[PDB]
Amino acid sequence: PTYGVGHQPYRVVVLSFELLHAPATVCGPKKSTNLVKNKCVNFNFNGLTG
Amino acid sequence: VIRGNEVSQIAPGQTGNIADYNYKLPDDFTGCVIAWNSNKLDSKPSGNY
Amino acid sequence: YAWNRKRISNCVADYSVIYNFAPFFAFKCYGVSPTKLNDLCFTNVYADSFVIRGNEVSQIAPGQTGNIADYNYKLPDDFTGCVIAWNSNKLDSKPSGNY
Repeated sequence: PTYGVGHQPYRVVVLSFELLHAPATVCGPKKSTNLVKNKCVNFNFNGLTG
Repeated sequence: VIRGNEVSQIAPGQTGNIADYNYKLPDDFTGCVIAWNSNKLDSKPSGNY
Repeated sequence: YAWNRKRISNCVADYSVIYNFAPFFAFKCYGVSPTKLNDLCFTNVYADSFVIRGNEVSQIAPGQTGNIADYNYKLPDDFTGCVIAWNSNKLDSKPSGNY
């Protein structure tokens, strides 16, 4: 504890996300909506819209 | 847990001591790096070995 | 106003030992990367030493104005090299005042 401020310990947490074509096994708290077809609308599938 | 001189070494495309022998980030890394000081819990008067 | 300038010439410089010598946050370089100073090598190395206030650490930059950079120590507009800055609270502080 008597050292300088540049030599203090640091707790480092490394979090990495997989961004591939795999289905989303684990992800965040978002709400899903019932599916309808044959209309000019906006969709949202696994994080990507259109 | 590492020292405060190697916080900048946790980066893609970086070399040094920790980045060259201990923990190397990939060149296509997608994620976040979180670091904060732990002087209250990771310090001893006789030395933390 | 009277900052020291030390000329370093005709030796071999190992730049990996600076981190174990002073407790500084950023090994702030401008035109070079810190970890590739061993492979390439320069012609001459200059060493300067001064102590300023905490509000003028950001004034150590090319193309900067203020009080230090306008009357005391102006860096050139094409400056390259590394700048080392660390605090001296445990070495240059007095209870009556460091005058």
